[PDB]
Amino acid sequence: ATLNQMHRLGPRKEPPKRLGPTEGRPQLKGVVLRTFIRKPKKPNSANRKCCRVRLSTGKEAVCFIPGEGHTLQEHHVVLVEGGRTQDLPGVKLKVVRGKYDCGHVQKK
Amino acid sequence: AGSRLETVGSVFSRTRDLMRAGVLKEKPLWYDIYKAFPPLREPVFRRPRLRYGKAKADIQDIFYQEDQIRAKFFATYGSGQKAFDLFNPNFKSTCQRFVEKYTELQNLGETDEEKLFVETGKALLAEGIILRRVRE
Amino acid sequence: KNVLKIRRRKMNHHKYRKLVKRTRFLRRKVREGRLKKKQIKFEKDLKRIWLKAGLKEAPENWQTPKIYLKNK
Amino acid sequence: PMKGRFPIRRTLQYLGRGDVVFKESVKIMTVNYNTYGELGEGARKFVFFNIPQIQYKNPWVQIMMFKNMTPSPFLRFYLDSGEQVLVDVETKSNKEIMEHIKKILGKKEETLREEELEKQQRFHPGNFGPRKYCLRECMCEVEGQVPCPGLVPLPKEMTGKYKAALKAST
RNA sequence: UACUUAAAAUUUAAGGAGAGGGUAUCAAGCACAUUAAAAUAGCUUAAGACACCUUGCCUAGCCACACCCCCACGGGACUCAGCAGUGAUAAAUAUUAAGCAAUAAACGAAAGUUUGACUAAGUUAUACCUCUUAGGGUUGGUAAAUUUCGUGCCAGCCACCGCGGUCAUACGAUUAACCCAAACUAAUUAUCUUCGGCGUAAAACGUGUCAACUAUAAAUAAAUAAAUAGAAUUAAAAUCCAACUUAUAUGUGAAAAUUCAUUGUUAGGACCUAAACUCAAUAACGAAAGUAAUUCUAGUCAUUUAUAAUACACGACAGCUAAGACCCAAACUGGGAUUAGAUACCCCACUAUGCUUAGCCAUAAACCUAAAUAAUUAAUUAACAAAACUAUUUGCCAGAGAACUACUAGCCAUAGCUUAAAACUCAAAGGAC
Ligand code: FES
Ligand SMILES: [K+]
Ligand SMILES: [K+]
Ligand SMILES: [K+]
Ligand SMILES: [K+]
Ligand SMILES: [K+]
Ligand SMILES: [K+]
Ligand SMILES: [K+]
Ligand SMILES: [Mg+2]
Ligand SMILES: [Mg+2]
Ligand SMILES: [Mg+2]
Ligand SMILES: [Mg+2]
Ligand SMILES: [Mg+2]
Ligand SMILES: [Mg+2]
Ligand SMILES: [Mg+2]
Ligand SMILES: [Mg+2]
Ligand SMILES: [Mg+2]
Ligand SMILES: [Mg+2]
Ligand SMILES: [Mg+2]
Ligand SMILES: [Mg+2]
Ligand SMILES: [Mg+2]
Ligand SMILES: [Mg+2]
Ligand SMILES: [Mg+2]
Ligand SMILES: [Mg+2]
Ligand SMILES: [Mg+2]
Ligand SMILES: [Mg+2]
Repeated sequence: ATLNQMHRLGPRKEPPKRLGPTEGRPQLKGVVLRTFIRKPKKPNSANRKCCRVRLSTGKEAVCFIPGEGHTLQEHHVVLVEGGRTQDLPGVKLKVVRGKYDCGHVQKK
Repeated sequence: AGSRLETVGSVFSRTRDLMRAGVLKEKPLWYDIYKAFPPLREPVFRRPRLRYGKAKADIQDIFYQEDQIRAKFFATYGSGQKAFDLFNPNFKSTCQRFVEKYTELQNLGETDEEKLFVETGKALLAEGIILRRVRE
Repeated sequence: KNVLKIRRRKMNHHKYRKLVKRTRFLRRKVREGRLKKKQIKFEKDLKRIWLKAGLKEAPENWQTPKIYLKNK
Repeated sequence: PMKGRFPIRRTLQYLGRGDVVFKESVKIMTVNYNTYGELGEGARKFVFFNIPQIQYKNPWVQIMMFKNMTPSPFLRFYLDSGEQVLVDVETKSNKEIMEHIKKILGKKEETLREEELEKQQRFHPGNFGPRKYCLRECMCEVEGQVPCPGLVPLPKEMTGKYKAALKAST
């Protein structure tokens, strides 16, 4: 672009930073609604443990539960955090182990 | 260990550099000779490029003043029936004798080209040279 | 130079043309209603002007032109 | 590569090299120059190289330039009194034009220095406060003075916590 | 605070050199002007008006707000956005504390009095500082550092690339190392922001003309090869009609259907529909699209040069509207073959349509995939294409797909064109060799 064209337009317009599943917040608190299994998109093979939750904002999201074995059930309370599960498409939230009803993984 | 880079610098500069580096401990025998009696131009690599646009070479067409007279003689009489001998360094052709006489008359002060061309033909005719005015 | 990018656009346009053909009658009714709402919005915007200016009736001999109807 | 011809003209150092600071009377400087010709070459160079420097040092002066309106280039200054100073810059180098206008309508070096000193009259080295305005924020920074309690803990007897305990003890 | 008249601090009102968030799919606002007999018809705006959305900024500090109704006569859902504290809510968690001793403010002539300002404390790894203890994470690559076993595409793991189906340095447990350390790791947020590009990768607009700026500096142009429009004209080959005439004609790789209302000849007649061989191995004209059978008429030409849209005029083919034309070609359709099928490729027939005259439509791989203009050819090989490269002006581009899409506005367009997003998905997509 010419110097006249750079002057008439100025600095590049910056698209706004749209928020993610946590809505620009470190964590959210949600109530478990259902516990189910999700299948990782190929080339991976597993039965990943997930749960649906109703977040404090009022929306409902799918959250991956990390660790080997959880005791979560419906009506439990959990603290979710950000971070996508790479193989699980659409799962953009995770549960925090050791907060509210969710507990630390039982060591073997 | 050497400098096989013939596109940067020259054989002399690369040999100068190798000795400064410390890799070449003995001067080549041709080195001091080049230092004392170098070439006119440094032998450095240059990539030939084509000329583009309106760039042109600088070569003068070699045309002496005798050629104006010689062109007329070949158009009027062609090449002399006597054959050119280009091995004799002092050969005098029929056309060269015409141009020598044509010059002599012009020194006298004749200003008309037509006068100098028809008078020269008469002079050579007296000399006995066989000039054929071959239009063909 | 392959034509792969042209083939993606080729399929999108082919499928889109068949979608419009299937729902041609529905799309016609959407348009006639979108134009009607477009006309009402035009009339209301003209009524806002004279009412704000303080007139209680539209200027004498004025009838809002119907500009979106099948006049041509 | 910086765009345009002579990109050095678009540097703060070049703009600050201008030496013509007009007197307060000068309000407008109209520049009439011709884009084609031989006697106007210095004028064209003056608009190219010098007009930016003049505007940088005289932000409140209106410089308006007109092209190819007259046979010869000239400069006309409009003063606040209503006087009009016409300058003829034909056959004159751009440097010569700058020197001419500096002499007739330029502030002297003495005047400019005096204004600079007056501007800084209210800054005092002894004054304490924020870094933007002062050298030192607190007297604790000075050598020999009691240091800041955050950096160096104060003696117990100089602390309100300790003094309060004694008053209760008394 | 001074004088009978002047120095400040602090404000208020009317303004304007310049600067000042986002969306142009917000493009028009609709009285937003001037004059001063009261007329004139103006004012703002692509150099961004107006509309909408978001946000405290100018930081020794400033601005706005003070239960709500912008305001607060009034009305109402009737007061901690003063200190501490509570309910609810939230990922978010300080004392319902002491003193007016210091400074500040208020009052008083004053000794003085008052103050949840403030001072000194309480609370909290949020930060810094001094000490003392040691914990936290990591160990496939990027990136410092793994022993053994268990598991066997399961259980699990990853910021990216990826790991796990029997010897897993990548999972879990151990072992040893590595990093940081009173912290350590996770999530969230913020800090880095245009002098780069546009033949083939995103990107030069289908074409030209007129403005205002920014640049440039010359004084010409045109001067019968196919621009364009109108009228007239016609050689070849078809078609129709007629005479004569084979028995078949037509068609394919081979067949079938079709046909004998055919076929072949005509130095016979009519027709002027449609299209213009050779020339053309040419490279002209025109802004582009486009234009080449012949003749005649009208006609291209000077702005220094580049640079234009929201205006104007054009714009292959296909398509639409009305009235005509019709030799041949031909979507569709019907008939015949082929094939597992053949809604096709091949055969035959015949429409819309290609033609004229009016109007619309405004799209092309509208592509030399090269914006225009003026220089230079050396002080220059990413690859390929079409050698490199400077300057000027405008346009355009900012990972891929979603998307020649949704919505918006304009349009003779109505299954349309131009304008043109986001969610969401992916870690690539793409160009050359
Ligand atoms: S900053 Fe000076 S005493 Fe703390
Ligand atoms: K795998
Ligand atoms: K208020
Ligand atoms: K006090
Ligand atoms: K093993
Ligand atoms: K491990
Ligand atoms: K381990
Ligand atoms: K092309
Ligand atoms: Mg598609
Ligand atoms: Mg929209
Ligand atoms: Mg109020
Ligand atoms: Mg309140
Ligand atoms: Mg109050
Ligand atoms: Mg409070
Ligand atoms: Mg906190
Ligand atoms: Mg007092
Ligand atoms: Mg792990
Ligand atoms: Mg790892
Ligand atoms: Mg492209
Ligand atoms: Mg069929
Ligand atoms: Mg037909
Ligand atoms: Mg187009
Ligand atoms: Mg073309
Ligand atoms: Mg299209
Ligand atoms: Mg569309
Ligand atoms: Mg649309």
